[PDB]
Amino acid sequence: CLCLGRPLQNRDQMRANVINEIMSTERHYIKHLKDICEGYLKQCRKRRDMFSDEQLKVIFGNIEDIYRFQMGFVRDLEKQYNNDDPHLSEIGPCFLEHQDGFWIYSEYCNNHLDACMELSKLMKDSRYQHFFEACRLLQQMIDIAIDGFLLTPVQKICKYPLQLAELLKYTAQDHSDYRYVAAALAVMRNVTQQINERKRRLENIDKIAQWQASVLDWEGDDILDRSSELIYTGEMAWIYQPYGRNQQRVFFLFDHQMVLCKKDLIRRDILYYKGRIDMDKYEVIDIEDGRDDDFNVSMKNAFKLHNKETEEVHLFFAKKLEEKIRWLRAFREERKMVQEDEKIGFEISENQKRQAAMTVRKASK
Amino acid sequence: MQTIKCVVVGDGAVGKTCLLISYTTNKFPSEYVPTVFDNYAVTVMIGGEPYTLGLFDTAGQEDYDRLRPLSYPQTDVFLVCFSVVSPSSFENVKEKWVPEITHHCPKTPFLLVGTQIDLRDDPSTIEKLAKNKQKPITPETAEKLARDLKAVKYVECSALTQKGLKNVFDEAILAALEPKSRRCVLL
Repeated sequence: CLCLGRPLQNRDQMRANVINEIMSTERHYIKHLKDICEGYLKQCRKRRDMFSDEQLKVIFGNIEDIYRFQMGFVRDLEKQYNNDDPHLSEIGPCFLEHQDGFWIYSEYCNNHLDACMELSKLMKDSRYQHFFEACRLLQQMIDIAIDGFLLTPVQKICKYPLQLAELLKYTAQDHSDYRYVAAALAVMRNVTQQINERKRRLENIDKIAQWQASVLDWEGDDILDRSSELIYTGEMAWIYQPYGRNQQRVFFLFDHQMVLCKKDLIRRDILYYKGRIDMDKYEVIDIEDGRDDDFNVSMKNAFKLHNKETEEVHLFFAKKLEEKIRWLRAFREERKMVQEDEKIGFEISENQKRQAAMTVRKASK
Repeated sequence: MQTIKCVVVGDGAVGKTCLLISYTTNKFPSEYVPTVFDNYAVTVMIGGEPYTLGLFDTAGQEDYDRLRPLSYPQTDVFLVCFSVVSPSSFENVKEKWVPEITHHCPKTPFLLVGTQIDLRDDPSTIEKLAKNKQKPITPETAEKLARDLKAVKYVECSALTQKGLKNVFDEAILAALEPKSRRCVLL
């Protein structure tokens, strides 16, 4: 070789460096949580003439519950730290055994922008500017205002995958931690993706009401009666019944139900309601290329939806192979989302429906 | 005491955090560089008057489109970072970052920041790019994109050698104060 590179620390030392960074960023993080709870929240709760209950809940949300989680998470990390040989520390299991607890960050992220809205309002008023500056000076925090500090849980829940990836990159395949770190990485990526996705879902309720309002000749109940997420959409041909006519339709898969519409022949942005399939009652049979039994057609890129209890059956045809596959995933995906939801009791709120539906009466009727 | 909130955005692995770390600490280049940067305040003087510059990283947020915007309120200036040795990060400036911040913060100035300029000279970087018939982004090509996208300007730095590094931040500070109005709000 040639040795033209600059000084880099060896792989075990880099692992020791990362472990130390993890411990140290967790202690600094909990110090920020404590400074929020002791320096701001406790002082605000004392001044009942300046902050109502509702203002406290809006501005601080569950920060105190995050502080509490983090006390436990830090104690457990520290117990795994190996003083003799830091690089031998095994922290993968700490993340794995606390994984459900990270779900409190979902509520924090969903309500953060309301927090920002309220604080901005209060910061117009010099009574509160001075109060908040006072809290910050007495808790001895750096000169970032309270809105910055309230962003730290959001940044934190997004930093763990990165830290665990860096730990993995310096961990040999035979380390007692390798497979635990790899699983912890996967688990924490999933926590964050699921927080992002739950947030999207709540923000898009509005859009589902608006979309439904733009579709002409709607029949039957609002989509938000049973569903709260568009999973997939595109264009397929289908046959409703054996020997029936093949119609081209645009299908919209939500959790629990698939709506079908027809585009206007001229005005391609205009959709006409044409019905819906109750996905709770339908299994997806994957059909193989060739020729179909009465039914009695021929087939390229095809699958079937059988009714569980009846003999009812519908044939679908995508154009490309790429598209048959994408739809089969979207069907596994809606079964998956339905199981997880009923398991967790994820309802869509009553006032959430009233908010979404109020948006429709803004753009007339 | 007036503040400038400066938020650094861009693709993952373009050296966003290395940049912030190298501006705010004075490390030997052989020392370990944390993967994480905590929100940082420092006093800067302009017009003989003190301002607090608040520095916010967005690392790890690149695939989370509904969490990213939580960082944007109260921003006075954005640094939109790409690596000069990653053409896909440059394409994303145009396809992703500049549309996002202008949708949420339409009156807030932003700089286009090329990072990792030391890697233009690195044998392995050059060989790996060339394997895919690519090569680094040139300052000319980037100046052109900065003009098309309405960036205050294009600045380039290396967090490793510090070439151009303090100037990135001086230009950020200037863009932020050039004659609250420009500050991002409620979105």
